[PDB]
Amino acid sequence: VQLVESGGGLVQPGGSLRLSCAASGFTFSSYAMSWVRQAPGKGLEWVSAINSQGKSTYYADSVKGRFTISRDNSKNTLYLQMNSLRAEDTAVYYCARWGDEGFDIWGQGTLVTVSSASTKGPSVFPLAPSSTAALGCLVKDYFPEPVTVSWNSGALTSGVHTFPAVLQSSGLYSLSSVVTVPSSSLGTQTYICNVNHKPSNTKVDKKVEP
Amino acid sequence: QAVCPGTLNGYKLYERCEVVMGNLEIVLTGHNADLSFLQWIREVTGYVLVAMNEFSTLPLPNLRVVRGTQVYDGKFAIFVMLNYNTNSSHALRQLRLTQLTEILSGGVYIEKNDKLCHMDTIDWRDIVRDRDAEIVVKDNGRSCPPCHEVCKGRCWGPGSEDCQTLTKTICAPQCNGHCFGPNPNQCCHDECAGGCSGPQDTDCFACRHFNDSGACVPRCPQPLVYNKLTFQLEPNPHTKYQYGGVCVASCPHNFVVDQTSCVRACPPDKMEVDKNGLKMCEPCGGLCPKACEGTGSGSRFQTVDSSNIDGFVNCTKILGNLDFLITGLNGDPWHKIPALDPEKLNVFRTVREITGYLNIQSWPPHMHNFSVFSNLTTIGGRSLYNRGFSLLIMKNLNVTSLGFRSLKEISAGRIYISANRQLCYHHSLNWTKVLRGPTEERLDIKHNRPRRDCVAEGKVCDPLCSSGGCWGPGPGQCLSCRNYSRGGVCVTHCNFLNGEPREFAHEAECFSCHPECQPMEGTATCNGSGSDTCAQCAHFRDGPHCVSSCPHGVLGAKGPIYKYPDVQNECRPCHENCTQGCKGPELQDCLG
Amino acid sequence: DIQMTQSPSSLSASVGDRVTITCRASQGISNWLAWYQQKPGKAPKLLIYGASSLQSGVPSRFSGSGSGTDFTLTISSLQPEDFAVYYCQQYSSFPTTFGQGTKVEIKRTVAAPSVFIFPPSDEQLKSGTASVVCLLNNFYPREAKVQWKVDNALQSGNSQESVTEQDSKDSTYSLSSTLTLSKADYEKHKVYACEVTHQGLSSPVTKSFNR
Ligand SMILES: *[C@@H]1O[C@H](CO)[C@@H](O[C@@H]2O[C@H](CO)[C@@H](O)[C@H](O)[C@H]2NC(C)=O)[C@H](O)[C@H]1NC(C)=O
Ligand SMILES: *[C@@H]1O[C@H](CO)[C@@H](O[C@@H]2O[C@H](CO)[C@@H](O)[C@H](O)[C@H]2NC(C)=O)[C@H](O)[C@H]1NC(C)=O
Ligand SMILES: *[C@@H]1O[C@H](CO)[C@@H](O)[C@H](O)[C@H]1NC(C)=O
Ligand SMILES: *[C@@H]1O[C@H](CO)[C@@H](O)[C@H](O)[C@H]1NC(C)=O
Ligand SMILES: *[C@@H]1O[C@H](CO)[C@@H](O)[C@H](O)[C@H]1NC(C)=O
Repeated sequence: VQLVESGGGLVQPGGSLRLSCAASGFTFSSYAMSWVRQAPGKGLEWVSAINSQGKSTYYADSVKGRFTISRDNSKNTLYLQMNSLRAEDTAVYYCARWGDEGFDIWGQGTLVTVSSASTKGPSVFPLAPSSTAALGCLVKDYFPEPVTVSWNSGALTSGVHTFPAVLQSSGLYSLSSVVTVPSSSLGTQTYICNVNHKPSNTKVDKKVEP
Repeated sequence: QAVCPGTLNGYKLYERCEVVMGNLEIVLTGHNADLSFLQWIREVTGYVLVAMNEFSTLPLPNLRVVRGTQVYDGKFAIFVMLNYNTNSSHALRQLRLTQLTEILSGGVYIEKNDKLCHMDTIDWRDIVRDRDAEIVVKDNGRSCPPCHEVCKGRCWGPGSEDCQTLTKTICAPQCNGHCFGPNPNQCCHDECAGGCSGPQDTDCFACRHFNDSGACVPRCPQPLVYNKLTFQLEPNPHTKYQYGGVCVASCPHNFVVDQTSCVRACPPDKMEVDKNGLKMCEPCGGLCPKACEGTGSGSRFQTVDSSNIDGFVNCTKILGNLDFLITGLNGDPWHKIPALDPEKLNVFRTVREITGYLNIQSWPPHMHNFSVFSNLTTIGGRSLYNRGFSLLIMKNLNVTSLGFRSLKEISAGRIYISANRQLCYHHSLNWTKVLRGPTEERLDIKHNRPRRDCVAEGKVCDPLCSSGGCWGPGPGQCLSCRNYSRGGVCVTHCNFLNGEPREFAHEAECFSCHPECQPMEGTATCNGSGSDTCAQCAHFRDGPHCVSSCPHGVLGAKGPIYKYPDVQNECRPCHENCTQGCKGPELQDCLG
Repeated sequence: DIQMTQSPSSLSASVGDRVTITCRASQGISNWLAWYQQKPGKAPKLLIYGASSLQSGVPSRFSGSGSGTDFTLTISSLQPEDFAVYYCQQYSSFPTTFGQGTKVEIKRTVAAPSVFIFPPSDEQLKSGTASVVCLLNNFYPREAKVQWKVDNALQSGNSQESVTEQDSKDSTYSLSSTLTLSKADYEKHKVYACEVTHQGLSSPVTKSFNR
């Protein structure tokens, strides 16, 4: 039982965006669905709901007249057609299922970013050891958020710390994803950091150590 | 396909059944008859009749219950007689009824089966639930083997695996004759029609009402359920349909869901529609789509006559043509057809689409307009009359107005309006907007009443009518509304900030505000047809909806929903412990 | 509408302690409250529906209570895993409303940081920019000061810090302060240092490098 959001990127203010939530592992056709948004780094806000059939749709006051909730029960997808997008709409948009009681199953959330700025892919630089040892990846100058940085295509997880990014002096974001390994394992293991900035379709695999 | 019907009257015809919806009757069956299909049969609603059969064994190893609702000779649930051949050595010698736990009603008859055995060893009273029923098991096979040591003098066949297990016991007067043991605590579940394995709803040998996947239940899972987030009834994601006495998630091979039960065919009030893979019977809300043959070329009938006319009742779309000739209107006495009753022409007040043409050369003298063809909106013109005509209205002496109130289109064909010397309003008509493509030359309007003579008496369209013209007199007989449209009638304004039935607008068409909105003054009462689009609730508000009363006893997924109204008439919820409902929010406010 | 006000906003407690979260609703709501758990960068997880009713396969330590206005969420024995922000949800009224959340974090033993310095990437310097990263792996409490010295000169107004959330396993923190310069100013100096002063350090630690 899972939900998958899609389409949440970057829009210019006044823009438009059709979010999409792919339902699987359950009878999507039988459950009333909802969108819930979360502006960084604040609380939860119900944004819209839809009838199982779809006959009845409800919008929260902030979003009314702008967003339009829909669903295609055949394509097993749900939609949020957001229009006349205000900066105040930048949030992570969760698509959630109303169970018998409560929102039992939720998707991963897609991040919409209302901004006049254009997209810039990150530069990936190696943070090399030593003087346990530590190594990283500098994911410098990028826009918008988010970037996902994995290690050894996921094979490495323990002692890893992907830091929260910081908006710089420039209109650009930057983060560092560091990993702490046992001192010995330096002339032993290969460490590759895999960075992905979806808005700029940037897919960088940077080798650290060898 | 678990449930199948059973024969009533008592080569070979077979049903690979599980539950037999009626009687299992095996009469005059060969010695070399393969009975593998009977291997899935567990329940028999009626009776089991095994008469005059040459097969050496009857194999029903899953047969657990025989309801005996229908009984053979008005006495038996199991009738086994003459299953032997007088000269042939081939005869019934064993009954594989190992799992036969009970017979709900009816008796047992097992006689004159010359080689059938082990029946005298069986305790029929441990099976036969009916206290006053008869058990006749004499005149069968002789010189048969004793019941194998592991079967303590009770067996269905000689084998160690085929013995009769005793399930019946003495019941305490707190069980009402339904128990798994003698102790007063050992009573059966309310939904067992008979005996027990244990106390739970699953442990039943037969269900009193329904079988929702192992558990005997009274009700098949409810189709709608109150949704707390949506504040209304919503399709239940746990819904099952009544296919026989079993609860089924999906309806079987070509079976349409209706109300809550799996049905063979759709009722007249509803229509077959696919939605989420399942075929359901949606209500029409009045008239359901019906298709009638029609007249003209290709068709049997020539004109709408007194006899054929009745075969157009409730018909919304005609799969052909319509011909109104003098022969059908005045009646043909050569083939003894009477004259057409004008009040019988009112069967076309339901017609919306004609696939082919509409030829009207005759019409009653007191009927001055084609008012019956009011609901007619579109004319296809797949089949055409004369030179290629879709609309033909000629030689109609007593027709004053066209009366086609809601006609919007005529897909293909040619117009013919001639010799209707009393007809007006047709002059103003914008045929370019009605007929698709070029109307150049393919428009025939001649020898009717001229505008000069129409205007002189006052025969002109309403001031509320558009440039496009009109169908006749009054605001209703318009083609397009200048301002707003009511129920087809052109109006100046909808009842927005005044008036008895309050309205709202959509594409210059007035629709009334939901009965539950409070009539607002100096502002709109609603902004949609919904019970949720109200400006204010005239009674109570259950979340987004204006309701007649607060939810009180409405079943939800987690049980009944009870709510009370606020000082501000809002449906606030009752306390969890209020099992009957409440006055207010406290526990002291619980109803009972 | 119904306002949901959670108390406290931040909560600190040791592993094993009985953690309590409150929730008061502006108007009457009966037992129509849901409780959510939101671990960093993840979607909320439904813990309690009803108001006391437990969701399938949610650890037994989680419990709910209350009716009408005041509510409680209780964690029998606080676990390292339990670190997250907790939310309220009224579903008795339209719109459905949530609380502001209660950030529950682990009060643990003092843990000194592992200081690490990282001199600029040659590829970065190729692009004409120099970033020196300072890493403070696994420490507690989250309060740590980091000074930047470039040729012993205090470099204030060119560095950015960033701290990870509490650890799911060891309940620690990690800080990343970065001094950024143009390849110019960078070559114009040699000794670059980190002056880390933490509660778990008697003396302030310095991790330096030379160009
Ligand atoms: C209720 O329905 C089920 C399904 O028809 C019946 O159980 C089946 O019957 C036999 C004996 O129990 C088994 O071989 C099958 O595995 C069962 N099927 C399923 C799907 O459970 C059950 O006997 C029915 N009747 C009652 C009174 O419970
Ligand atoms: C054609 O028209 C009407 C549709 O309403 C049907 O007549 C109804 O018959 C039902 C029972 O069959 C009665 O309950 C109603 O009182 C009748 N309605 C009216 C308005 O009189 C009629 O059966 C339809 N079908 C056919 C094939 O004639
Ligand atoms: C339609 O004709 C009927 C009688 O045939 C008459 O009662 C009615 O007034 C007419 N309506 C018009 C001309 O719109
Ligand atoms: C269709 O005809 C029925 C019966 O005369 C009437 O109730 C309905 O309003 C008509 N609909 C239209 C759109 O003309
Ligand atoms: C129309 O029939 C009427 C009676 O309905 C009759 O009085 C009249 O003469 C006929 N129409 C004519 C001749 O224009």
